[PDB]
Amino acid sequence: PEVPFKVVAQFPYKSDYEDDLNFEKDQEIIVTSVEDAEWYFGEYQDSNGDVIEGIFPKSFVAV
Repeated sequence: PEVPFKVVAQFPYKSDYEDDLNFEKDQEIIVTSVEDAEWYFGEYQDSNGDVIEGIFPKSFVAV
């Protein structure tokens, strides 16, 4: 799927890491890059309106 594209959190990703983008279930993200075969890089507008970005596994979302 040509970058960028849209994905939906199948499951909640949560971690202690800064580079990581964490999200809840159902969260619509925009993938602006494929890091490696297991990881994406995208973003979304959180509750408070701030953009938050970072990496997160492909298996946690569906295109």
